Amino acid sequence: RFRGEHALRRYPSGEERCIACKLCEAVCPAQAITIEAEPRADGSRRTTRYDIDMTKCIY
Amino acid sequence: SNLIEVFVDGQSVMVEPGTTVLQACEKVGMQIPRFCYHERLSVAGNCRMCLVEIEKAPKVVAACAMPVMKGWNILTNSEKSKKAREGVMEFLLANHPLDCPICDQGGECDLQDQSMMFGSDRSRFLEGKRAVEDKNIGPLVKTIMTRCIQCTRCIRFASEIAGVDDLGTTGRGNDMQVGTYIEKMFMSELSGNIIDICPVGALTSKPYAFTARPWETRKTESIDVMDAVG
Amino acid sequence: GAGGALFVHRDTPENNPDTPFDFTPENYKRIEAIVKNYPEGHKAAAVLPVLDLAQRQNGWLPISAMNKVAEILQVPPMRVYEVATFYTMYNRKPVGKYHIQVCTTTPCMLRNSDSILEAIQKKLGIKVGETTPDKLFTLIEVECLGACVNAPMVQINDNYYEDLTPKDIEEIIDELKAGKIPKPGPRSGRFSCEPAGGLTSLTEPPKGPGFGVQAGL
Amino acid sequence: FDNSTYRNLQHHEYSTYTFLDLNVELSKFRMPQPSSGRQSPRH
Amino acid sequence: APKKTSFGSLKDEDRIFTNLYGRHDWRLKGAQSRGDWYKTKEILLKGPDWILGEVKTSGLRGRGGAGFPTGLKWSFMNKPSDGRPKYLVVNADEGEPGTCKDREIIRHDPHKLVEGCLVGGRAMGARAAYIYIRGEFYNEASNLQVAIREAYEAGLIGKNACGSGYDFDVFVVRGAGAYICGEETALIESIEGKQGKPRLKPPFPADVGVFGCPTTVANVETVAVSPTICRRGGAWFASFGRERNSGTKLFNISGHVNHPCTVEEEMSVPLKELIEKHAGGVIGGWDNLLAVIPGGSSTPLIPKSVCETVLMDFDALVQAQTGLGTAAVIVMDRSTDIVKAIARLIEFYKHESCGQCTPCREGVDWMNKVMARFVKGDARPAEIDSLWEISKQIEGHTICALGDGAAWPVQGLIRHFRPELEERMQQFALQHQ
Ligand SMILES: NC(=O)C1=CN([C@@H]2O[C@H](COP(=O)(O)OP(=O)(O)OC[C@H]3O[C@@H](n4cnc5c(N)ncnc54)[C@H](O)[C@@H]3O)[C@@H](O)[C@H]2O)C=CC1
Ligand SMILES: Cc1cc2nc3c(=O)[nH]c(=O)nc-3n(C[C@H](O)[C@H](O)[C@H](O)COP(=O)(O)O)c2cc1C
Ligand code: SF4
Ligand code: SF4
Ligand code: SF4
Ligand code: SF4
Ligand code: FES
Ligand code: FES
Ligand SMILES: [Mg+2]
Repeated sequence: RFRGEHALRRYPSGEERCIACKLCEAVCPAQAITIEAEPRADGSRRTTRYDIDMTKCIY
Repeated sequence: SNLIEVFVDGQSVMVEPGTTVLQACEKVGMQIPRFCYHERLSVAGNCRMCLVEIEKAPKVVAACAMPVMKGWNILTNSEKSKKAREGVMEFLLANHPLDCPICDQGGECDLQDQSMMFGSDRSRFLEGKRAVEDKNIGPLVKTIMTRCIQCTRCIRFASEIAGVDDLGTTGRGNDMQVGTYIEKMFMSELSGNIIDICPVGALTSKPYAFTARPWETRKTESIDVMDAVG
Repeated sequence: GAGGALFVHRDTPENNPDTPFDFTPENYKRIEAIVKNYPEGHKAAAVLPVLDLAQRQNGWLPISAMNKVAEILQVPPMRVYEVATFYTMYNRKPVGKYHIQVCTTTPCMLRNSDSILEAIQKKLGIKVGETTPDKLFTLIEVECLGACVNAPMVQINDNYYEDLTPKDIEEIIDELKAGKIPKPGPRSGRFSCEPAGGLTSLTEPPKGPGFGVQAGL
Repeated sequence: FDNSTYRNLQHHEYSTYTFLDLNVELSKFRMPQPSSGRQSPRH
Repeated sequence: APKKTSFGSLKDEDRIFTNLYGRHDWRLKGAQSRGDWYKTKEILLKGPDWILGEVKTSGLRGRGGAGFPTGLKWSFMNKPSDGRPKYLVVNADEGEPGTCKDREIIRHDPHKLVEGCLVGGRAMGARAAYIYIRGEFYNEASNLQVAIREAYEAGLIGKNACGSGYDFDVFVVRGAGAYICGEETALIESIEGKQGKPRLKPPFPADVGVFGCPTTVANVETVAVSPTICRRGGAWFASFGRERNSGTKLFNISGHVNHPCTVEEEMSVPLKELIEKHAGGVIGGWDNLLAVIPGGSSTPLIPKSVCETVLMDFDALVQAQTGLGTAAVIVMDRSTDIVKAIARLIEFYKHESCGQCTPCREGVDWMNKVMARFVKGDARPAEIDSLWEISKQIEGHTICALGDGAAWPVQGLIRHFRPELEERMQQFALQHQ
């Protein structure tokens, strides 16, 4: 359960898991996450910006 | 003059004849849950989310389509009204897809908010859900029909406000679907309003897709300059 | 269970807006008579009979027939599409020369309608959604036909064949595909909704006009 | 008098257009229809 | 000996539909031979108030299945005209499983229905009559058209019907395979060229009906008895049956009986007597009886323990928690899979829902899936209470009464055969680990 450095994960096929719902951005108590998104070239819902300020994060 | 007296939770209200139960309730600041009723569109009565209990009446009435009668005592927060709301919300959510994180309506959804405010907090639906195929009605309005709750708001707007009779329903019961039955773009100078009137993510803006969430946006009120209507 | 028929139309070489369809002059006169049965401000009321007439003349309903009806009655085509998809007696696909419909509802089901269904399936070699490769027989399951008393009952081309046993429907199919017209009704020497034997009522002769007319009239 | 035979045998000679032929025949016995004052609700 | 307490045997002279089995010519000549279209002019010249009074004092209740008092309903349409025409709409959809009475009425003596249309229109001050016949009843509709043509040529209807100086037309409209179109408002919508979707009440059809005009929807059996009631009077009809259950009735007995048939009998006849007299008794003896559906698929089923003394009227069957409905008897013996029959009925209702309102459109399909799983036995016993609650939610929350007709059969099944469902789930669990 230890909480360390952040990472973004993939499905077994290699496709990203993140779908730009921005729930993490909404809930973050330090406002450390910044997200931008748009439809990908194949129509998928994906991010174009996913930034975490680690000097703002309270982990 | 011709005003009659009705009671909303024991409070006397004087209203004009032909006033519906929903309007009498909002005369005192109580907003009844709704999905198919729009105040600028014809009354439909199909969703059944507006059902309320009238005192000394065994059957609940549809507040959106029932005219108030003299001496009536609406009970907007009784056990029967709450149970009717919970049952209707359960039926609405039974076949709804788990699409909220990928849905553009998320965060400003009437289905979500009214489930939070008037429905239950869990499911007892143990079957598989339905899935309908998508429709193409032009480059402006994105269509994801599986999310449709069959409100029929878009059909009424198209017929009455836009004057275009291209929208309707095909099939019956569970299989009933909203569309054009053929490949035909619903193109109108007012077509983009069906996105606003649709309470769910079934009809959404295609240029806006996936770009923002409602809690993020800052709202500025201004005037349109694209014509002289203002 | 599931329907099996889609309610979205996709254009096909055999079914497109430019598919040829037009009423015959006799059918145009019949349409005039149908329309003249309603108040002058409401001609959309004739949508159902005119659509049925188009089906009777053509056999089924291509999208061109729906557009033709909408143009004839000055109704938006979407309303005609709605009506055509809502009512199950409308064939939006071609069917066989004889449309065999068997009731599978509980009253019919209780009196062995599965025997009739399996007899038809074995005699024709098709299931409850398919069509004979000769393109003259089609088999489907319908709900309740309103003739529950005679069970199992099968309706073919708007005719009722009642009190069926597997042999009865088998010979009906044989003489239908032999170019003959089977006698509609029951096949148990009953020819009505009467009891199968005895005539437990209405045995005395019916009486005349003024049998029990009240006084002062 | 007798209850021997069945009297509904005629419907055996009914074709596809019999109903509409009867409607056409009866069209000359009706009364003038009322009018809503329009040609359609969209007029 | 006034106030009869034992009913169930009326002879032929007191029967209305004397040509029920079609043994006499149905052509106008047979109807006149049997007393049809007799002294209709004098009745028409008695005024609408007299006819409404006869129908009221006769205590006749709607034969469609709701048992609404016909006199009050027909007097609802007795207002002064305001410019709009007035119409009478005769219901002939007949979509209830187990029901075949209207078919026989239309095919075997349609002149009764035509004259009932005339007298009802006169009573209701209706300009014309629309008969909405089931589309599958092609031959019946053709016979009705032949009778209508004969009446038109004989001057019985049309311009100056009989000698009353009253103008009245009859029109026959055919549906296209939709059970929901039997509901009065859905029927009106289907007549006007729309989908057969019921509309909300109020307004009632007496104020805003077909074409937005005042109209009354009445079952064909209800309409076809009004002329004879006028001729023989309200009292003769009100003598049969119990109080508030007056008159006679057509009964359809189908299912597991030796000789299924349709007969005319006095109302309050006991179910056992009717079954063993007109239907030849239950197949394999009365001790082989499992359950009986008294009034069509929309009425809850009752076990054999109740069919020993129950009467066939509205009030007694309501006290038995099962309703009278359309008086369509479906008999199921001890060899019947009772879960399968109710599941098939729920599948029928799922295929017949119009989809308009949320509770029916979603919950009936949900109940269909649950019952399909119940038939095999995959579920758990808590799902029985879950299904009860689902049916409760659907009932009373829908636009029309089809939600009621879907919810009630499963409620009756759960009420009277819960051990069967429980033991079926037990068997499935022990078979599939
Ligand atoms: N004949 C058949 O094959 C079928 C019969 N049914 C039966 O239909 C029954 C339910 O029918 P509903 O019409 O929905 O019940 P309902 O009670 O709402 O209506 C019955 C009649 O009474 C009239 N009525 C009722 N209240 C009125 C009022 N306050 N003012 C004026 N008129 C009023 C209605 O206009 C209607 O014509 C069911 O119990 C079922 O048994 C159902 C399906 C098929
Ligand atoms: C789903 C549904 C289907 C119905 N189908 C019929 C029908 O086929 N024939 C009929 O006479 N009534 C049918 N009814 C009941 C009608 O409301 C009834 O005909 C109407 O109230 C006439 O009233 P009456 O019984 O006084 O004649 C149906 C009701 C419902 C809810
Ligand atoms: S936006 Fe955040 S919460 Fe949403 S899917 Fe991506 S990482 Fe998860
Ligand atoms: S429309 Fe449906 S999927 Fe989208 S946010 Fe609302 S409830 Fe969730
Ligand atoms: S698309 Fe939207 S407005 Fe139209 S029926 Fe569906 S939920 Fe209602
Ligand atoms: S209860 Fe069913 S049939 Fe009746 S209006 Fe609602 S969805 Fe349609
Ligand atoms: S808001 Fe009244 S039924 Fe939908
Ligand atoms: S159950 Fe077969 S006709 Fe009704
Ligand atoms: Mg929307």
